[PDB]
Amino acid sequence: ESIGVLLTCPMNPYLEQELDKRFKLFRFWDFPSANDLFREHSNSIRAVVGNSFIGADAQMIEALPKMEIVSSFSVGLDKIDLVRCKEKGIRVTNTPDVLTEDVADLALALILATLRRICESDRYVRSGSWKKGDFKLTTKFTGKSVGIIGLGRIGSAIAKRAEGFSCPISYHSRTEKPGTNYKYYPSVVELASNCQILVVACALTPETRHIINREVINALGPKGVVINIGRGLHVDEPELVSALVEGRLGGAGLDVFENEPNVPEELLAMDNVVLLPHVGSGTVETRKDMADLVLGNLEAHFLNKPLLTPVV
Repeated sequence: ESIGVLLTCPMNPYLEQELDKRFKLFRFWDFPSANDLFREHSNSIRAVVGNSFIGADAQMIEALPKMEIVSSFSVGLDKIDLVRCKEKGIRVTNTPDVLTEDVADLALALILATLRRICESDRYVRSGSWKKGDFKLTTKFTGKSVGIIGLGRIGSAIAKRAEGFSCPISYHSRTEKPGTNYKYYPSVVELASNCQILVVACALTPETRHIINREVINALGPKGVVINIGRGLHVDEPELVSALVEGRLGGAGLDVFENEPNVPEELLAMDNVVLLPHVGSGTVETRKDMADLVLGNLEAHFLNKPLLTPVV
């Protein structure tokens, strides 16, 4: 029913419209600052709907003492104080599985767009330069070694697609995953040294922050490409730009950045990089599935029914 729900940012028009219809919706951006909401409706909010941009941090959790559930429009939880949520009896839900296919599809697209210079080729035709001569030769994808940081649902989905291109697959992190034929590497530097396409597909934790640093980038080398579909903090972003400027890294296919929607100016002029505005899950089909899952978790919670996709 008309229960107080806080929407952190304009995630999705259909989700926002249903929240306004089923619940008592508070739009976080209708308040000049966060304290304008906290001072006026501290106890009015029983649910928070966030995403990868604004979630539920320690300050927000403590400023809303009546909060019962965090329903995230995301698979990632790096914007939610999960441990504090468990301490205060707050449920948290996300949207697993429903965006695996689209995010894996975007990783494979960035690999092809970087290796085959498709976005550069498109600018080549539309600028009229094809009348002068053939476009430069590019780099073959089929058969190239793909190393995946994180063999979860999305990482395993990327590997399945690369196998159709006859790609050797290796992976890294935690403990060796059972039931895979991919090559396990106990370190990222050894994974990067033995692959030409390095895919970030892990969760953002203090452990995985800046997991692609100067040392891993130097191990990747000028014949390698970084593919980041995870979080911008997975990569030491000033080091990635520096290595691309100096030729220590071949290219980069980047969907996420440190301070979105800001993208470093140096990357804008490079032909060996492909830059997308965080479109991993941004399809009509997936965003509808994510929206219906967030609504399904809120409904089940406030009806005292078992949640659909709980994390804690």
